[PDB]
Amino acid sequence: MVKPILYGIDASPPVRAVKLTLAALQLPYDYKIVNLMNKEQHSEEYLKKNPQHTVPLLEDGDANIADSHAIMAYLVSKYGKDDSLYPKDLVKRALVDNRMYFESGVVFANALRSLAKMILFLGKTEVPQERIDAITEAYDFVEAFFKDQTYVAGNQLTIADFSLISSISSLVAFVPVDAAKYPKLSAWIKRLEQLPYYAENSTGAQQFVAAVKSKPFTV
Amino acid sequence: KPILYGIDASPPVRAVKLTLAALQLPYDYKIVNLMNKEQHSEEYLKKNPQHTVPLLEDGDANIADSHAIMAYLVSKYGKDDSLYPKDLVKRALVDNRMYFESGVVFANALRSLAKMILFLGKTEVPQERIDAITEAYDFVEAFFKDQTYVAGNQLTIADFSLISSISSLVAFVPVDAAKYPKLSAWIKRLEQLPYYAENSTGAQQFVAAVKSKPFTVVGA
Ligand SMILES: N[C@@H](CCC(=O)N[C@@H](CS)C(=O)NCC(=O)O)C(=O)O
Ligand SMILES: N[C@@H](CCC(=O)N[C@@H](CS)C(=O)NCC(=O)O)C(=O)O
Repeated sequence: MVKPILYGIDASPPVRAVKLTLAALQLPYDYKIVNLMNKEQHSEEYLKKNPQHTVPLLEDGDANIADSHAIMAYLVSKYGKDDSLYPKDLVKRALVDNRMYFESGVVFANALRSLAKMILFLGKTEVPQERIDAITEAYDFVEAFFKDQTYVAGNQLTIADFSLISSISSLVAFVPVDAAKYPKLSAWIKRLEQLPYYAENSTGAQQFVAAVKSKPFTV
Repeated sequence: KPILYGIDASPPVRAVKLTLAALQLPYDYKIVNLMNKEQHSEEYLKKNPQHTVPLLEDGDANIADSHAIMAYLVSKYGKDDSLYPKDLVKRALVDNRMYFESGVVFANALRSLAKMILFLGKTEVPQERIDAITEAYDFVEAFFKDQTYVAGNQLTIADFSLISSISSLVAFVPVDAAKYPKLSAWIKRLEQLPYYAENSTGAQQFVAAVKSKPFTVVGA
């Protein structure tokens, strides 16, 4: 009976996407803190587990999986007692995959990580307008995802919603979501806030926001 | 036949083209010229509001994102799963490497620089954009260990994803074969595939487009 181990810290958006998924699956697991501020991802012990020095990492028995999106797909496929969260139908799965690849690059790499690195790590107090533009571009794209639908990848909650909420709920540290401009995006956030296990995201999202607010900058 | 929307110079388009060739799946190819802003036409925006390529239409289905498209293609049309294994541990590694490509390689290192130079008319590139490329090469060199592919001992769609972007990044930073012997050997391995010209043709066009827009790098 495998109980997996998750490595991470709650402030990290992709770690929170995996925390939401584990909670949705009601799957017990051990959680090991990798304090990124203590540069703990660069330890010799952790670099053996993950040469990319990133979190989250999941150890599942003898398996070692990095990347929140790979981890979430793996978790649902192995332990999911239905497949609503990651449907087996190929066209619907492709939409969930598409939305997670979108989160990986357009949201996380291009908008979030870039700006967070500048502010939280490099101590910059001025950032170019393009870093703010990356954020509003992401919001604009996600607003358009909804159409006549409730969630980012269909009419059911999927791991793509967990992926995208983890980062969008972090980006609001930099640019709050204008509810008038983004009504569908705002409603979707409100909907997810009502999940019984949403604190697996909101606690760390609030920590991320607090860390960002303590490092002011101009543009 | 499936329909693929793209242009050969685009890296993620070329990852899909490689996949289609590997699968021997005939398709209609519709060229969307990005330099002429054809992705912003009323008709293309209807098909894909993100105005991106590649886009695949298959019957009444629509799939965007090269990595989503490739996984779908192998799972739907592959005669076996070698290019995208059904085993969950093996699949997770392929997924991991494609997610890595999408963010660390494509969004962070390639698209950033290419948009600046090719589309936005900038000639001054911060040293940070060059650092983002060498970081990527360092990460990929480390994937191999004793294996010959990025996601295990057999060719997978993760190889097609990473070669499409790495073969474009050399426009900016040629791969030092002394520093990156495994990455170099892997490129040479893929170059042997009978259908590799589905990547090399457009990669050369990408390189040519970059050489036509001279730039300098700024920063210690
Ligand atoms: N998109 C990747 C992101 C992984 C990532 O970059 N995690 C950051 C924390 S938000 C990290 O580990 N930074 C530590 C480092 O790069 O050294 C995923 O979904 O897992
Ligand atoms: N994550 C996507 C990237 C798609 C993408 O950014 N495509 C570029 C071409 S390299 C594009 O369509 N640019 C046109 C635009 O954004 O308007 C994938 O793997 O397919």
